[PDB]
Amino acid sequence: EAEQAVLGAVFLDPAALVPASEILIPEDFYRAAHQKIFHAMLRVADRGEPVDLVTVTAELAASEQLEEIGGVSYLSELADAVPTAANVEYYARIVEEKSVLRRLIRTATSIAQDGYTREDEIDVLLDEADRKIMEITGIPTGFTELDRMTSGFQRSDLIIVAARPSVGKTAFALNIAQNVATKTNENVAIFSLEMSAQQLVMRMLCAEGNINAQNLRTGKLTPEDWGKLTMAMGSLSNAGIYIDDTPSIRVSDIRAKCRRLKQESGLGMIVIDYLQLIQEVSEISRSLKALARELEVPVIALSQLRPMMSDIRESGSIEQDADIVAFLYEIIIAKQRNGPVGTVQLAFIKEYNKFVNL
Amino acid sequence: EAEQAVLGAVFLDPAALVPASEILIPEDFYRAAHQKIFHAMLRVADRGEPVDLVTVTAELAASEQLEEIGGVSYLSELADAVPTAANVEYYARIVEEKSVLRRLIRTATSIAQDGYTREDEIDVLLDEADRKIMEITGIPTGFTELDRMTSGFQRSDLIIVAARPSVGKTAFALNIAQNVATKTNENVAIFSLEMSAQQLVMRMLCAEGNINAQNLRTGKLTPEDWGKLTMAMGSLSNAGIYIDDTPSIRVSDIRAKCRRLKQESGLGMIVIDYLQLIQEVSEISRSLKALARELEVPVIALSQLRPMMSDIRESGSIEQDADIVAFLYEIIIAKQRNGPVGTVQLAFIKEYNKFVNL
Amino acid sequence: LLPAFQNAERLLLAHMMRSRDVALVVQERIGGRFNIEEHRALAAYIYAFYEEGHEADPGALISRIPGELQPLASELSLLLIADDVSEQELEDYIRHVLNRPKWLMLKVKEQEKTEAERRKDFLTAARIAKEMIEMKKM
Repeated sequence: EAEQAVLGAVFLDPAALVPASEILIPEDFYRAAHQKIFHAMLRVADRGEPVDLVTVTAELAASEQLEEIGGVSYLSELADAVPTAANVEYYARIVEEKSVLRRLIRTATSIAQDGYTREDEIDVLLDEADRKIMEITGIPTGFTELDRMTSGFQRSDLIIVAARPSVGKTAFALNIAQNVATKTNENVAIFSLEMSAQQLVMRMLCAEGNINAQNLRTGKLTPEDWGKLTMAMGSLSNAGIYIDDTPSIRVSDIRAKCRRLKQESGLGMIVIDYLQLIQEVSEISRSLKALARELEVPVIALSQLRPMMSDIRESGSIEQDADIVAFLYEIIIAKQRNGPVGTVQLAFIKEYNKFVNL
Repeated sequence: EAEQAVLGAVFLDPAALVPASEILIPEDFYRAAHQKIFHAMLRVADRGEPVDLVTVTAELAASEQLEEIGGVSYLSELADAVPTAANVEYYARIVEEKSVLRRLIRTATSIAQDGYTREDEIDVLLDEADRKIMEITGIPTGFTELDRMTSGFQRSDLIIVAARPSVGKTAFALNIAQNVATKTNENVAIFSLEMSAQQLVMRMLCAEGNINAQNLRTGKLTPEDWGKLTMAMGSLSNAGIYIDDTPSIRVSDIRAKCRRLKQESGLGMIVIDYLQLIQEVSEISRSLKALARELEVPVIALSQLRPMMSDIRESGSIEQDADIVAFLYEIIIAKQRNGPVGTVQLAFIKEYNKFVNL
Repeated sequence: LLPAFQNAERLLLAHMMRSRDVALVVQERIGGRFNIEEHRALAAYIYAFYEEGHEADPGALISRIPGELQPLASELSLLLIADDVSEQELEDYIRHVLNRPKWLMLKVKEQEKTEAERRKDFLTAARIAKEMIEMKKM
């Protein structure tokens, strides 16, 4: 039931062929009335030339094709369906999932007979019979520095971080989301699954107040850190970051949980627990890429690893639909779906949990 | 008609599932044609995507079974007519309600036949039929430095305190009950899983009496001990002392025969003996919360296997089950739904079985 | 069977069969403006019977209401009318009602797209559809 609908949208754009010319060719036709219709569509946009409803309909009246489809009644009903728009691609894939099959399946019928017909051959009957099958703009990352190359973290992206086991990326994925709720305004959703709500409170003050060379666990510090503290939790109320750990909530649930806040605050960022503890990945991780596109939220849906690209792109996606992918060892954004793909010079004190630049 | 109008108002929003997926499941639906529509939806909503109609008319054929729900004759209706957009609830709680009756009716002939084919169970038969439906302020502690940070030990909380191989475990439980029996007059039924009722007598003939070295494991008395028991076995029935002695009993023969002691005189704090005996735990450590709140009882359990808090999350539920976690490790009350993380320091009299205060 | 018009027009009458602010802002949206022939015949005793200064409820508002307009007047109220009237049930009914005689020109323009048709004119009528397509939105 793709074919009945598919053309309807292609019509009024005039650019619903950019991915569609990629997906469907003049072979991609289970049907008989449809095959020549699209060829009358394709002849148009080659100047091109311009693109509308009719530029095809009187083209069909010309070079031998109008009653072939049952008049314009169904030529109308090519349009009359698509009760949707926010999908995007999508859609023509249904036809391609009626397609791919037989380029890998119609190519196995001759063989089923190439034993009692081609009797009589054997080895060359393999060399060929197997061949066919295949066929600041731009909200900053907290910095004042990471603000001029790409800028943002703008309005919609998928981000997956992978550095050495549980380091400062553990801090950074969240140290992206610090100077947004308190020091400006925007309330940013930082949810968790590993490090609990009762595990992310004492150490933000380690990260804020000139207080961490002590430490803070004993209850009472030295005669200075209490004279210098009102930085860490005083404006936490008038800010907008709060912590959860619903053990390990699935790829649809948080996706359906970031709807309480999208109505309430507008939903600014979604710093998620590594998309690997959440419930081979070119599948499971493709339910947080598109939630960014509709929810209109930067979604930090992460990972847990050296760093290298097609190495986290190993057992799964990552080098594909997934957007910007940086590399902590210095922030090596050797991949950023952002334009200026580049490394920023940085450092770390490790004394007061505060990181450095140059 | 409760089924009929929850699966039509959807192709309108476009996405609206959050209450329909947590307040409902497909198993609620009746029609040998309406039931499987709903996950086909979840299946579709598992991407996904944003939501529409066409995703249905293809994925059920991708679930190969589109020859088993509709077609273009029946699939046109569901989105076409429905003039409502805030439905779901609704409705769906009635799809729950007209599916709740039989969370108590299908159970019947899987519970009510047993009176004429089984029995072949008896005590057992009267237990899982039960399973097949379910789905200072102040009261003191006894010790001065244990009534400290609690003051209860109240009629709605499960209380847990345990030691290691040879640290005197019930030797400590006695004194959370001894007071709350002989002196502080409240009736308590010691349903001792460990000790019997012809053995429990001595450890508090020895406590507030000091006659546990004579030895009082046997025999008679002296011109300084003839009447050390005139108020040690003279103070052993003028108390909440009606011991239960039996070994590894299930939760069954505990609740019913205790419940009734309410209206003749009263009931206070049920203090027992080691837990790994009551058998086995995921339901059992779950079957003492309602023992504390409905029957209104400050239940004080005990257990036996460095140890620490993981040693009861690696081994046992226990943590949220009994939420005022005390130790006989000195005492750890790191977890308690009565305070934070406090501490003391302790030692024994050792021979008379009297745990003393510092 | 029953299309949309037999399942939108009835219980909104049964929503307001009860109290006031429910019944109030209705005729101002439905003059009317009543779609079905006799779905106006009762609307002479729906508004003009609080006009007088009534108080509430379908006690007397189940059949008063005359005779042949009774075998629905009783069977109007019976069903799920959660009187916590949805603010998202709002723009619907009255847009569902009022743009039906707006949409009703589509059981018209399709039919002058298909009248000049067989009589031999088609691809300027393959422009009538571009007209037809757009008002299918509302």
